[PDB]
Amino acid sequence: KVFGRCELAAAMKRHGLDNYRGYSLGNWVCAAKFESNFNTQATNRNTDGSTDYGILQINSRWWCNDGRTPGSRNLCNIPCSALLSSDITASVNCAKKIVSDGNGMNAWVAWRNRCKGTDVQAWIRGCRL
Repeated sequence: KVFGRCELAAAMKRHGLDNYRGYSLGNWVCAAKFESNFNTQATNRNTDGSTDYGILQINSRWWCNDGRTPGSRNLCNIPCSALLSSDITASVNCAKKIVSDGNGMNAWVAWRNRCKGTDVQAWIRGCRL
């Protein structure tokens, strides 16, 4: 499913993501924008073998099991395909574990290169929330 900007903002807030570990909504919506372009099915294969999956391009080396990343840790205890669903629940619950890991939203390289320190408030601007 390709979400619309305020449609995803409302789903992320609904899932506890507005201000989860201090990251206003705006940060999370800017992160999904540049990671996947709001598309729950987007997948990307990194140069280390692993593959990135879903709305928040969650990586198969640490966080989910995709059966083709040797040495992977599956810390969110989930098959990576649960992350592609049109229901963002699994993606949001995994992202909550990743932001808590010590480095916040810096885990997401497009958040720190493109979002971080921008008027992430603009990503939720005309929305009924």
